[PDB]
Amino acid sequence: VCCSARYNLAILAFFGFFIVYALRVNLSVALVDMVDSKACPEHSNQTGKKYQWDAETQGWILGSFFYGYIITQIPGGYVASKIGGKMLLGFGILGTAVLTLFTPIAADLGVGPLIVLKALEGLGEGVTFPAMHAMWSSWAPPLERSKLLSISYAGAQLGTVISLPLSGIICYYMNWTYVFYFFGTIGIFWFLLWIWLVSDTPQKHKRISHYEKEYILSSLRNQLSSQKSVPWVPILKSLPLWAIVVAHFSYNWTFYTLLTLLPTYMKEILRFNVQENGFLSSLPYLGSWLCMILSGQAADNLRAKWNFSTLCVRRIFSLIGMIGPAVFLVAAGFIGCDYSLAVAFLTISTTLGGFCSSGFSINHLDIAPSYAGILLGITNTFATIPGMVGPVIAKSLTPDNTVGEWQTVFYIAAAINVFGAIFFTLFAKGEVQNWAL
Repeated sequence: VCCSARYNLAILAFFGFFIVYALRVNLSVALVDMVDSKACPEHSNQTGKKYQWDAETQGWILGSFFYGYIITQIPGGYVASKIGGKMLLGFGILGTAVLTLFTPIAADLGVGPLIVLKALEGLGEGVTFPAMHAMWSSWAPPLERSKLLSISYAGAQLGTVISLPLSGIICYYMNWTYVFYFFGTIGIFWFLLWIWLVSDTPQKHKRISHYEKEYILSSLRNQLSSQKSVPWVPILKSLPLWAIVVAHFSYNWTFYTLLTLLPTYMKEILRFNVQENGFLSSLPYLGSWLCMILSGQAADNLRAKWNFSTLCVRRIFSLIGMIGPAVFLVAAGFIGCDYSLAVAFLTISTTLGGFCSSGFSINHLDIAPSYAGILLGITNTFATIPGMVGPVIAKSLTPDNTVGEWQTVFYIAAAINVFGAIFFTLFAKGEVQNWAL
């Protein structure tokens, strides 16, 4: 029932991730109005002051977020597994939402303060995904993980879906600064709700029913660890974890391509101006969100009714969500000058990538539930490298900017995706490892 305690936590986490991603992606679409301004046959007021920022300054402003996001992944996961994930997640999203309120001031102070503000946002926000895994490690029954971790993380996709047009509408009807204030006060209200309505374990919940707490505890009974000391050497030497690391790296490289280079491909080759309606940039994330939810529910229905193994379901959904994007990404390079088919292939790739919300993205809990925060921190410290090294690759592989070099970039993305999917399918596991007991 949606009124349950675990599902209420899942809904509140959905909204938390929604708000944090809406805060993250609102700068790229509000930066256009705060700065001071041949393959296809060229298909194709405001208040406040404008800053003179070239492309390099905007790139360093936008990309400096991940340089803090990559630092507090493993420390955040460790602290979350030690003390609990509620306060870590709440205060991370609160730091993101309260630093946003100061962005109109940090901008006017200079590029230095803006880069520092984005790095502080990254530092505070890097701890939210490991904290959410370390929270579900005590809340999600083993046969309910694909549902809850899909409803929880589906906030990011709807977060972008809502942030891209709504922030533009706010910046059109009003000043550009009113984006940050609006999303910041919304994040503050969500933090006020999160502190009140959630607890980091079912035992520490003050409203949970007795039968539900007993159900959750007896389901997670035979999977929790009794070491109380993190086995770093078995974790690092475990091949089923490096399988998730390789898969997650490959998937984040492929989606960095699909969601940063492909809209740039349609601008520099198809001349499409990807939005062209405002909502065409949100449709891919919308399909991705819907597919995330539906694939989580389908994976859990499989594991519960049809008696599929956990490993078999992880393999199936990872193979789908990592070969679909690659296959539809290779074909997107052959599209010539058809902008509509390019947007269709982008949407089909981003939609089929929602299946991975029940693939490797949950396998951190299936192989080591009591240490899922540290495992997700480890797999996210590697997976945020494609988001920051990728730009160098795209800028060094397209000096002439022809269709051939873009096809080469798409081939590299697809090869990395296929290698990641095959490596995961080969070396992944779905049962709690012996070092996690």
